Parts: sequence; structure tokens; C-alpha cells
Amino acid sequence: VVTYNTLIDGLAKAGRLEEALQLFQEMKEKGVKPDVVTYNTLIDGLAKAGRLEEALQLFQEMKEKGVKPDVVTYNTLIDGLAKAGRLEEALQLFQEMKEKGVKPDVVTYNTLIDGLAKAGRLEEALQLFQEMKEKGVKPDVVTYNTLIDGLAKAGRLEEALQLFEEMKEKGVKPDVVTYNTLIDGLAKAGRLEEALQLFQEMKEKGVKPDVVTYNTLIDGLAKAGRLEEALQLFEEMKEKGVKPDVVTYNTLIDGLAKAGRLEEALQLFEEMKEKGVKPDVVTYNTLIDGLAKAGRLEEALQLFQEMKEKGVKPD
RNA sequence: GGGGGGGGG
Repeated sequence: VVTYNTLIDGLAKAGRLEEALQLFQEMKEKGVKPDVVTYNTLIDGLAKAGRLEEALQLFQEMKEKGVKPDVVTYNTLIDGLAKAGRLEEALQLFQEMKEKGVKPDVVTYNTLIDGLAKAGRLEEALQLFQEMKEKGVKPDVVTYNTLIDGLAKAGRLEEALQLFEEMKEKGVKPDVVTYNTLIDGLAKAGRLEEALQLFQEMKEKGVKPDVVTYNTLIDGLAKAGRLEEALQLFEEMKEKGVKPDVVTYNTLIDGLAKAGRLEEALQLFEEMKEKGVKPDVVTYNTLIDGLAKAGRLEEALQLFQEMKEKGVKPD
């Protein structure tokens, strides 16, 4: 069953869901019984593929088949419903798991807190944070990161920083994601100097900046009118073997264009093409906006044609 | 062998 499970999971994660569903059928034919991991894996692949209804059929199928859902089953479904905007049903599954004696774990609480924060229901999220504490389910680096992000984005950056305090004090070591989240939140709140000090500090703590780190500061510097430093960090991260990705390029294209520096931006569009980093819908959209605003509408219309011709769907 | 957190228009 483990062979089929691993392949199924590999196929789903590569977007080859129909092959996955094929193998699921093969293993039943061949007398290799799906277990809870088989179903969990297919349910997670389907949800992530936009195919929540078929995922909900398989959940029904495993109960029909005597294969009891486990904490990972419920976590996977809760996260899928939450992301698809179905938070109320996710909250009802969380009630249902407790009623059935399937103990929620730190991932359960984390998933829910994230879904609640992103839905605007930060006070509820903070209640659950309280609740997991009273229930003896210890917050981990991910709980803290989730809350720090939710707070900052709700414009509650002071709490967010208190919480970074609490975290360090209870021996939860901030990781690259913590630093990345706080850097973005500070930058977006116009506290760019503190964000650049945190950049220095994570390097001192041996917590290596990653692409997300550089992307975040690059954007933060661009929008603050510090394009030269932003272009400096671009060169730097390359010199340090941290590969610019599509986001890095789009960010820099957009900052060059709003700064009046469109031929540089069109240069990078070329450059990323050369370097096999494929422009995505955000790339095209940024370029089209920049060209239009510079009075180069004929060229923006031509790019719109190009993105469609190349299968990058306009949104 | 399966589930949760950070960056761009």
C-alpha cells in the first residue's frame, strides 16, 4: 500500500491527478487495500487542484469503506475548505472531530488560526491561540509565524512584535519564515530601517536569507524610492547563489517601470526569458500596465496578444 | 508513504 501511496502522492503533487486516480483504481483491482494515508493523500491532492467536491466524495467513501478518518484527514479537509472560502464548514468539521474523539493537534489549531486570520476573524484566531494553550497543545514556530503575519496584515503590527517577543521568551526559535514575515510587515508599515536591521540580525543568528527574504526587501526598497539599493540586493543575491525567481523579476520590473525606467524593465523581461524563468500572468500584467502608463499602448496590446498565444491566461 | 505559516501586478 505504501508503494501505491507514495506514487499517488508524487503524481498528485505534480498535477497528474488523473494518473493518480488511475493508480487508486489499480491498487483496489489488484487487492491492495487503500488505507487512511491513501485517502488522505488523494483528498489533499484533489483539494489543492481545485477539486474539493471530489475530495468530499472520497471522505464519504472512506467512512462507507470502514477506513476511519484520522487527525491528518480532518486537518487536510479543514485547510481545503478554509482556503476555498468555506470556513463555516471547516469549523463544523473541527467540532465533529472533537465529538468523535479525534484530538486536534498543533497543525489543527495552526490551520484554523490561519484560515480565521485570512478571513478577517482575527479575534477568534486569538481565542483559539488561547484555547490551544489551555488545552496543553503547545504553539510551535508555525503557530507564531501565522499569528505574527495575521496581525501585521490587519495593521496590528505592535501586537505582532509583542508576539515575536513572547516567542523568543518561550524558546520558540524564530526561523527564516518569522524573519521574512516581520521584515515585510515592517517595510509595508513604513519602518524600512527596522526591517533592514532585522535583515542584519537574522544573518548574525545564522538564519540564512532565502529568495523570499531578498524578494521582500527588494520590493520594500523599490516602493520606498530606493531603487539603487534594490538593484544592489538583486546583484547580491545572485552573487550568493540565491536564484532570482519569477517573483524577484516581476517585483523589479514593476519598480523600474513606476520609477520611469521602462527600458531597464523591458531589459529584465528579456533577461528572465534568456535565463529560462518563464513570465507568468503577473509579469505580463505589470509590463502591460507600465507600457500603457508610458503612453505605449500599442506595445501593451501586443504583449496581451503574446501572453494569450503563449498560453498564459489573462486574469 | 499523507496535513498547517512568509514575497510581486
